[PDB]
Amino acid sequence: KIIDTGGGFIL
Amino acid sequence: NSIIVSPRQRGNPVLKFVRNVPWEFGDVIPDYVLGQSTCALFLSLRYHNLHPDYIHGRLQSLGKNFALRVLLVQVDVKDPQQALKELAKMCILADCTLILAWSPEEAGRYLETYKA
Repeated sequence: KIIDTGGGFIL
Repeated sequence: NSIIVSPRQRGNPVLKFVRNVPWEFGDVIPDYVLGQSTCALFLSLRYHNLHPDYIHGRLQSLGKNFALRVLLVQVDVKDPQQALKELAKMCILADCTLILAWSPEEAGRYLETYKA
């Protein structure tokens, strides 16, 4: 999905 | 030892290329602990636009607990130059290494290699 959480990385 | 990653790093498909070495989620300040004083931080740049400063606020949190500090960068954006420049300035002051990958597999490789 598109739920970019946190951690220097696209989600 | 056999790595320690942050559960805040789950999802990230790079973990899928961490195949040649054993790794597990642990509660640690950096993104990946590779040795008693070596640690890395991942910043996918593309995400770097979507709310940045987090990488900056991420190195101050780490402070100085690990000797070898390293920044794994996944070049997943065209015309990256500009950012790399201001990220590198940050790393000299932070005295941590700047590493460049371009795929989720390549960075995954960079992890098996630092524990190897």
